[PDB]
Amino acid sequence: MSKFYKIWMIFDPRRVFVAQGVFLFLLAVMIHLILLSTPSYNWLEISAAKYNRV
Amino acid sequence: SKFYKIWMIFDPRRVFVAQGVFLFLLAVMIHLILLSTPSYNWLEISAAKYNRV
Amino acid sequence: MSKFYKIWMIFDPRRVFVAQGVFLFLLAVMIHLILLSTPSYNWLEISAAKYNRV
Amino acid sequence: MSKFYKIWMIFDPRRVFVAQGVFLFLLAVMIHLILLSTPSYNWLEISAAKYNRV
Amino acid sequence: MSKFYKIWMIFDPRRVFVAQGVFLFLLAVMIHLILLSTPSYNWLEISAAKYNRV
Amino acid sequence: ALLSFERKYRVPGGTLVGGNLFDFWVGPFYVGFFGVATFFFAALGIILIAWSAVLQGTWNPQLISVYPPALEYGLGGAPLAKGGLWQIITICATGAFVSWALREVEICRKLGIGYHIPFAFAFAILAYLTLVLFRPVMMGAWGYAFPYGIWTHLDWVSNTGYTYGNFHYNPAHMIAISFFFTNALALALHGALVLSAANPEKGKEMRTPDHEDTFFRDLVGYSIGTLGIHRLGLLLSLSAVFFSALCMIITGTIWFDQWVDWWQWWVKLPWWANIPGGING
Amino acid sequence: EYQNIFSQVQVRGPADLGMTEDVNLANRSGVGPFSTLLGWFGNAQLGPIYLGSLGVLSLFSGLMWFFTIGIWFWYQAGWNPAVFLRDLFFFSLEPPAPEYGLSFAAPLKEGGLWLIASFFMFVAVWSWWGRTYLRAQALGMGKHTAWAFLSAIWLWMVLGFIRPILMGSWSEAVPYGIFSHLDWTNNFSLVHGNLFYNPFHGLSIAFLYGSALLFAMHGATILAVSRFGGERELEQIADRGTAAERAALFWRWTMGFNATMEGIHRWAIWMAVLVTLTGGIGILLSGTVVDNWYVWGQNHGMAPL
Amino acid sequence: SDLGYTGLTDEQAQELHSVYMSGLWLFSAVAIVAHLAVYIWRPWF
Amino acid sequence: SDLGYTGLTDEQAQELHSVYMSGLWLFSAVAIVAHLAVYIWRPWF
Amino acid sequence: SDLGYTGLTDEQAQELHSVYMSGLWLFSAVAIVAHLAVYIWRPWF
Amino acid sequence: TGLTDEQAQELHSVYMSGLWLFSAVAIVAHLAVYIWRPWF
Amino acid sequence: GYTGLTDEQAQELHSVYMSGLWLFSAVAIVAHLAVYIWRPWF
Amino acid sequence: LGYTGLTDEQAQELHSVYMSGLWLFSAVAIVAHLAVYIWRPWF
Amino acid sequence: MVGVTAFGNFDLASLAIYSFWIFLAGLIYYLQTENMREGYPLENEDGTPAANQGPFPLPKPKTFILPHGRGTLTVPGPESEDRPIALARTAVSEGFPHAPTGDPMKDGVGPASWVARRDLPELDGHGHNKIKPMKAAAGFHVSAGKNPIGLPVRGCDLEIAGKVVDIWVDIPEQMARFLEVELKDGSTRLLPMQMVKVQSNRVHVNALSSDLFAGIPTIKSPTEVTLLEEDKICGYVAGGLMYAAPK
Ligand SMILES: COC(C)(C)C(=O)C/C=C(/C)CC/C=C(\C)CC/C=C(\C)CCCC/C(C)=C/CC[C@@H](C)CC/C=C(/C)CCC=C(C)C
Ligand SMILES: [Fe+2]
Repeated sequence: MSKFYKIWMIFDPRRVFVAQGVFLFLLAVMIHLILLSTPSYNWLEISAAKYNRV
Repeated sequence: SKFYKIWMIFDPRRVFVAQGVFLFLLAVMIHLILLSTPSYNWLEISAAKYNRV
Repeated sequence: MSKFYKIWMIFDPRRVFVAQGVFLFLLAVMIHLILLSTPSYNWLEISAAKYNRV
Repeated sequence: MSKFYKIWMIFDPRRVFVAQGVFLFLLAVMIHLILLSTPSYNWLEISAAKYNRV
Repeated sequence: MSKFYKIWMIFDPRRVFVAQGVFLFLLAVMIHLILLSTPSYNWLEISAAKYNRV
Repeated sequence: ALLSFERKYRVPGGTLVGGNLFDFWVGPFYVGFFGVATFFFAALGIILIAWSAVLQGTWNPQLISVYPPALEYGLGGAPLAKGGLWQIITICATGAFVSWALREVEICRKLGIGYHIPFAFAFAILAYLTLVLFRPVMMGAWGYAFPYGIWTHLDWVSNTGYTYGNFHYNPAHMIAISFFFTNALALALHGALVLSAANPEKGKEMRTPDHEDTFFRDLVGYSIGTLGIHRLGLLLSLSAVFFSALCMIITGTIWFDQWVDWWQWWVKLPWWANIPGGING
Repeated sequence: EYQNIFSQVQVRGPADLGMTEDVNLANRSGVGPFSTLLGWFGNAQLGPIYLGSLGVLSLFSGLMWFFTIGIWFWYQAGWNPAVFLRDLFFFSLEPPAPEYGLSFAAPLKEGGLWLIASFFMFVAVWSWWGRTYLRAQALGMGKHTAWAFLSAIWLWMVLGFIRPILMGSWSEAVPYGIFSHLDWTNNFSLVHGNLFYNPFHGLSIAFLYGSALLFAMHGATILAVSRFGGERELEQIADRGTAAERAALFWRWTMGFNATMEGIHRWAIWMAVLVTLTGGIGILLSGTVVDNWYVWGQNHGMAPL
Repeated sequence: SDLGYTGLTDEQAQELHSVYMSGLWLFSAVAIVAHLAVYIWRPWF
Repeated sequence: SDLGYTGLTDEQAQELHSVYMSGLWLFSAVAIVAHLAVYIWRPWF
Repeated sequence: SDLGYTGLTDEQAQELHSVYMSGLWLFSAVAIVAHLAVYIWRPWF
Repeated sequence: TGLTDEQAQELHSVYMSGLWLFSAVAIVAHLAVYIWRPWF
Repeated sequence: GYTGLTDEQAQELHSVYMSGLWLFSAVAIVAHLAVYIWRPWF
Repeated sequence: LGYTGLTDEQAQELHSVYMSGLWLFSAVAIVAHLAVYIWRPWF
Repeated sequence: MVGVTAFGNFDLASLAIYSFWIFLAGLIYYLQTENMREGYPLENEDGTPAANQGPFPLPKPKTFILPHGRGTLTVPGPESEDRPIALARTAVSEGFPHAPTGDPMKDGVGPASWVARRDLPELDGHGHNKIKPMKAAAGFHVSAGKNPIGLPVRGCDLEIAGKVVDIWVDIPEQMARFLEVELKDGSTRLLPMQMVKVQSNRVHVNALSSDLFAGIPTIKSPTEVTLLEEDKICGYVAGGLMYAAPK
C-alpha cells in the first residue's frame, strides 16, 4: 500500500487536514453524546447510582 | 474487465471527493437505520443481556 | 453491437455518466426504502421474527 | 411509413433523446405507482397472501 | 383541402410538431385519468370483480 | 450644519405650496411650511398621551395607556375618560404622516431625484391608514382598532387573531409573511458584495466591477446584478406591505371565519378530494 | 411614470466567461443559456455552477434530506398519488416521542427517521457555509459572506439542537411538516402561556421590518440615481459622483443625520443579522429559562398585574 | 409571390405534408382499432 | 430534398433513423414479452 | 459522419461503447445473481 | 483530462488496490456481525 | 497533480501522516479496550 | 512547502515551545483530574 | 436556573436584555460613526468648521489600496469638490440658501450640479472600456431590442430634436446606458437610457426642452466617454428639470 502517496500528489494537504479535524471532532462529539444519552451507558449516571450519590 | 479508460476522460479529483462524501453519508445512514430498530440497537440489547437497567 | 455505438457521439460521455450514476443510486435507494416499508419484506423484521428477538 | 427519417432532419436528436428518456422513466414510475396502490395489483401484497406471511 | 401544404409555409414545422406532441400527450393522459376515476370505466376495477381477485 | 460639499445643493425653489416661501433650514434638519405641520401635530399628540395617564392615575413608565372608544360612541360625544382622546390623537398622527410624506417631496424636487422615497413612504403609511378609518369604519366604528397604549405592544391577539384561528393561514398573509424573508435573505448579498468589495481580505486589493458578478454566479448560479435587487427590494418590500394591508381589509366584511378552513377548498376539489387513504379520504 | 422598472431597449450577446485571480478553474467550467422573462426585468445570466467540494457535500446531504423525507411521507400516503396530491402539505414528519425525549433510541416510524432525515439537512446547511466562504477567499473578498450566514445557522441550530438539549427532550424540536411546522410555531406561544412577553422575540419583531422597510428606501436611493449613475456603485465610494452626493443630503434634510455609500451597506447585513441572532437566544429562554412569559413580563412593568 | 415567411418551397411543403398526413393516418388507424376493441369489450352507448 | 436546419444529410438521417428504429423495436419486443408474462400470470381484462 | 456535439471519432466511440457495455453487462450480471438469490430465498410471485 | 494511458493505468491500479482493501475489511465486518447475530 | 508536490515531498508527508494516524488509532484502541473491560457492549 | 515560509529551524523552535506549553497544560489537567477522582470518582 | 432567578426578578433572562441594551447602543454609535466619511468636519456657509460636531467623532481614515494599477484614494481624507460653485450667498446671516449668480447651469447648483470625477474613460477589469459603442462593439449586436434608429427624438416642449444612430452599451451589465442623438446643429449628443421614457414608438425627454438640447455637453473622444462629462452631461441635462418646470 506504499503507493498511496499519489493522493498527496493529488490533494493539497491543508484542506484535507482541516476537513479531517472538523470530521474527527464532530464525530467524537456525536458518539459521546449518543453514549451519554443512553441511560444504560452514561458514566455520570452509572457513578451516581452505583456510589449511591443521588 | 479493463476499466482504466474512465480516468483519462473523467476527472479524478471530483471522483475521490464525491466518493468520500458518498461513503460517509451512506455509512451514517445505514448505522442510524440499524440503531433506530429495537433489535440491532446494540446498546439496548447490551443493557438487557447484562440486565443493568 | 451492430449500430448502437454511435450514441456516444451525440451524447457527451462525461455528462451522461454523471446523470446515469445519480439516477442509478437514487433508484436503488428508493426501491430499498419501498421494500422496507412493506412489513412483509422488512429484512430486519424477518430476522427479529425468526430468532425470537424481542 | 417509409419516409419518416427526415424528422431528424427536422429535430435535433439529442434534445429528442433527453425528452424521451425523461418521459419514459416518469411514465414508468407513475404507472408502477398506480399499480402498487391498486390492491388487486400490488404484487408485494399478493406475495403475502399466497404464503401466509403477515 | 388539396392545397393544405401551404400551412407549413405559414408556420414553422418544428414548433407545430412540439405543440402537437405535448398537446396529444396531455390530452391522452387527461382522458385516461378521467376513465380511471370513473368507476364504470376504470378498467382495472372490473378485472377484479370478473375474476374475484380480492 | 453644512457638510464639506453640501452648500451648492440648497436652492430655494420647487416647494409644493409656493416656490420661494418658508424654505429656511433649521440647522441640520429643515423646517418649512409643511415642516410645521408634522411638528405641529406630533408635538401635541405625544402630550395628550401623557394626559391619558392621569385619567387612570398611573405614571409607571410603560403602564401609561391610551384607550380608544369602543364601538358605541363613534362620531358622538364621548368622555375623555374613555374617548375623544384616542379620537383626537388620531387627528395629530394621521395628519403628521400625511404632512411628513408630502413635506418630503419639496426637498426631493429641490435635489432633483425621483419621488420614490415619498412614494415608498406614502405607500408605507397606507398600511397604517388601513388600521383606523378603514378597517374599523368598514364595519362602522373604531372599536375594532387596537389601543394606542405603549404597554400593549400590539397584544390584541386575544380577540383579534384567533377569531381567525391560525392567522398565518390568511392566503395573503401566507404570501405577506414570506416576503420579508425574501427581502431579508437577499438583503445580505447586496449588503455583502458592495461592502465585501469595499472591505476585502485585510491585505488584498479593493475589487473591480468585473469581480462583482463572479462571486454570486458561481455560488447559486444566477446574477441579475445590482439594479435587479433594488427593484426587487422595492418590488418585494412594497408588495409585503401591499399584501399585508390588503388582507387586513379582507378580514373585515370579507372573512368572518377561521383561516385554516379556506385551504380545504383545494381539498374540496371534486376530482380527487374523496379517494380513501392517507390523511384524508 | 418611469419609476425605474423595465429595460426598454434589449441588447444581448456572449456572456462574460469570468475573471480569475486565485480561482481553481478545475471546478469552474461551462456556461449556460439565456433566460427569457428576466431580460425585460433585467439581467439573464444563469450560471456557471461551481461544482465545489462543499457544494457537492451540500449537494447530496441536501438531496438526501430532500428525497428521503419524500419516501417516508409516501408511507403515510398509501402509495396513491391522488391521495398524495390531495394531502400534500398535510404530510408531517414527527420527531421521537417525549418518552425517548433526549434519548436517541427512537423507532423509525416514531421519529427515528426524523433524526435520520434531520442529520442530513444538518450536514447540508453547514457545508454551504464554506461554499460561500471559500469562493470569497479565492477572490479575496471580505468574510462578511460567512458571518451574516452564521447568523441564521446559530438560530437555525437552536430550533433543533440547542434549545431541546437544555431541557433534555427531542419533542421540543420542530416536526417536519409543511403545515405541522406552522401549527408548531403557533403551538410554541401557547406552550409558554403567550409568547407575547418574550423580549428577544419582540426585539426580533422590529428588525425583520427594518430589513425590507429600510431596503425599499435604499434601493429607491439607488433607483433615484440610475440616472445619476447608481449602478457604478463600487467606485462611488472611491469617486463620489452625483449618485452619492444628492440623495444623502435628502437624508440629512429629512432625518437630520445622513450617511455615505460605504457605510450604508453596513446597516444591511448588520440590521439583518438581528433577524436571526436575536431569536436564537430568545427562543432559548422560553424552554430553559422562562416557562411562561405571561408572568415574567409582569416583573418589569410591561404586564398588567 | 410565394408569400414565404418560413421560406419553404411548394415541393418541400408537399413532401412535408405528405409525410405528416401519412403519420396522421397511421395514428388515426391505431386509434380506430383501439376504440373498436374497447367498444366490443364494453360499449359506452 | 431537405429543408436545411440541423444540416444532417439524407444518408446521415437514414442511418440514424435505422439505428433508432432498431432500438425502438428491441425495447418494444421486451415490453411485449413483459406484458405477455404479466397477462399470463394475472390478466387485467 | 461523426455528427456529434462532441468531436469523438468512430474508433474512440467504439472503444468507449465497448467499455461501457462491458460495465453494463458486469453490473447486470451482479443484479441477476442478486435477484435470483432473493427469489430463491423468498419469491415475490 | 489529459491523462496518459500509463498514468490512468497507475491511478486505476492504486484505486483498485484501495477498493479491494476496503471491501476486504467490509467483508470481515459483515462476517463478524452475521456470526454474532445473523439477519437472515 | 493539483498541487506540485514531489514524490519525495509526498513520501515524507504521507509517512508523517501515517505515523500520526497510527498513534491516534493506538490511543483509540487502548480506550476501547479499557471501556470494554469496564463494561462490554456486546 | 511554500505555504508560510517558515524554516526548519523556525518550525523546530516553534514546535518545541508549543509542545512545552501542551505538556504543562496537560500536566495541570492530570493533576486536576486526579484530585477530582480522589475526591469523588466517576467510575 | 430551573425557574431559579438570582434574586427577585433579575436572572440570566433579563441578563440577555440588559446585555442587549448595552450591546445595541455600542453598535449604533459604531454605525453612526462609520457613516461619517464624506464632508467632515462640518462646515458653515462661510467655510468655518461648525460650532456643533456631535458626540460621535470621525473614525480612523483608512487609505484604500486600489486595483488596476491606477493609484490610490484616501477616504476619508480631506474632502474636495473642485467644481464650479460660483454663487451668491443670499444672506450673510446664518441659515440661507445660495442664489445662482450667473448662468447656474455652467456652475451646476441645486438639481444642476456635476461632480469632479476622475478624468479616465473607464476601462473594465479586463482592460477594455466599460461603455463600448455598437460599431466598436466587436461581437455583440442589437439582439431583441427596440433599435431607436427611426424614432424622432421629442422634447418636453413637443419639438422634434433629433434621431438616434447608435447605442453606447454597458458591456458588464449588458443593458444600454447611453443614446447617440446627433442634433441638427452638428454636435453628437448622448442621453442616458435611464433618464428618458420611451414607449413603443417615440423618444420623449420629459426633464428638459429642445433649447437645452443645443447646449448638451460635448465629448472630446468620439470613441470613449470620459467620467467627468458623465455627470457634467447629466448635471447639464438633469438640472433643467426645474428651470424648465414651465415648458
Ligand atoms: C420527486 O420526489 C422527491 C422525493 C424527490 C421530492 O421532490 C420530495 C421533496 C420534498 C422536499 C419532500 C417534503 C419534505 C420537505 C417539505 C421538508 C420541509 C421541512 C421543513 C419545513 C423544516 C425545516 C427545518 C425545521 C427546523 C427547525 C429544523 C431544526 C434545525 C436543525 C438544528 C435540526 C438538526 C437536528 C439534529 C438532530 C442534528 C443532529 C443529528 C443527530 C443524529 C446527532
Ligand atoms: Fe453605495
